[PDB]
Amino acid sequence: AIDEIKSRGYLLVGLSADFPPFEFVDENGNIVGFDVDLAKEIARRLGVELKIVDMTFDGLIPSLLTKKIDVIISGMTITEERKKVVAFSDPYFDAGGGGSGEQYGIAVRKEDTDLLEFINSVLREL
Repeated sequence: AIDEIKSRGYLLVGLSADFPPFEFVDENGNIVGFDVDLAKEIARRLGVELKIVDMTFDGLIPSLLTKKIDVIISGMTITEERKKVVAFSDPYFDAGGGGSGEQYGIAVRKEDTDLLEFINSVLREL
C-alpha cells in the first residue's frame, strides 16, 4: 500500500471529529487534536500530504474496508471485536496507565502490511 500512497501523494485518514482532545472542530472550523497531529506526522514521514476524512464513528471501519480511507486515527480502542475485521498498530495512547484499560491504536486493512509496519516504526520514533 505504501508505494501506492506515495505515488498518489496523499494519505486519507478517517476520523470522527467529535471527541476532544483527540479530534474536534475548533472555533475556526478546522479539525484539530492529538490524532490530527499524529496523522500529520505519519503523512510527513511518508513524504505525502494529509487529507482528513471526517465521518461518523460507526462509519470508520466500513470506509476503511471500502478503501475510502487508508487508515483510521480516531480515538479507537484496540479490541478483540475490531481485530476480527482490521489490523491495529501498537498502542499510541494508554488511557489508564501501565497498559491497563483502553489503548488506542491506528486501524489498517489487514492486507496492508507494509503500511502497518511503517506506522509502527513511526510510533516508536515518536
